[PDB]
Formats: sequence, structure tokens, C-alpha cells
Amino acid sequence: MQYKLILNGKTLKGCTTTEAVDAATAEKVFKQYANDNGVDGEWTYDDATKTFTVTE
Repeated sequence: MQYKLILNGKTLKGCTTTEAVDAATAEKVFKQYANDNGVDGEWTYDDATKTFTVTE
């Protein structure tokens, strides 16, 4: 299913998505994503909207 990631970085703001079999797999993708993009911080997940949020 479609998982979503909200980027609340000090430097970087945006929406992004991935397709994954579960949320754990999607999280790995999104973790590399914010890391590839110089964003690191507080992650939260809401399984009801399948949306992760990172906050610098």
C-alpha cells in the first residue's frame, strides 16, 4: 500500500511517498530518504493515514 512521509526539516519541507508491503519496510525507505537529504530528527507514525513525519 501507499505510505507517505511529511518532512519537517529545519532546511527541508515537503511531502513524499513510497510503495511498501508494510510500514516497517516503508520506514527504512523514508529513513534513507531524509538521510539522503540531510534531514534527521523526531519520527512519528500514524497507521491510520499511513503517514510518517520527521521533525528536525
